[PDB]
Amino acid sequence: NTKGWSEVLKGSECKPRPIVVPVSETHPELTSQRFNPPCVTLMRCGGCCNDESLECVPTEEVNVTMELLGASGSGSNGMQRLSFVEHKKCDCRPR
Amino acid sequence: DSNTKGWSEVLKGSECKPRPIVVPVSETHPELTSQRFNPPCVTLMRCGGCCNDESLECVPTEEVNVTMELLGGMQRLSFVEHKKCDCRPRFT
Ligand SMILES: *[C@@H]1O[C@H](CO)[C@@H](O)[C@H](O)[C@H]1NC(C)=O
Ligand SMILES: [Cl-]
Repeated sequence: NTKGWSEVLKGSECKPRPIVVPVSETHPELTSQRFNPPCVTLMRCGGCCNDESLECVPTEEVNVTMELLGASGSGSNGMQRLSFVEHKKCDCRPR
Repeated sequence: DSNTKGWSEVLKGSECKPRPIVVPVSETHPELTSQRFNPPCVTLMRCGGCCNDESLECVPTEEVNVTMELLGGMQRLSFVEHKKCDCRPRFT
């Protein structure tokens, strides 16, 4: 059935939301290597602000460590614990 | 550290599966862009994640309509959501 307006609004608000991001882009300094999985889900600020002059931006972040399959010291396949920025709070702030 | 995601959780979060994504209303219904909506966007379930093999793409294998109320008075707009996904050979 139909989603009511309150539910629709709550689903479009500026808040942290999961987003799939390429791991290489989160760690550009780890060059000449591949990551498995090559993508991760990170909590990032997302949604719509009620005004064209506002953007949905983080007001609180956190670092989280994820174990991925990447490269070892020899460039072989090996596990890597890497750190990622997640957003914990967000706000509609002027540009 | 209490905030450490392990191998399995990492793999699970990478899956080709339906994921919530924010979509602007004006780029879904291009027949009503002469109007602003409150809210100006919606969350739709859409397929994403990444496949084991670069020659495959994460595509929807099941699709359903969802209706939502939005302020113009109040209007019902219909959207397509993805309920199932699969990695399929890339289309040429
Ligand atoms: C994450 O840790 C780094 C230390 O390198 C720090 O600079 C950053 O502010 C931390 N994030 C928060 C807000 O916890
Ligand atoms: Cl793709």
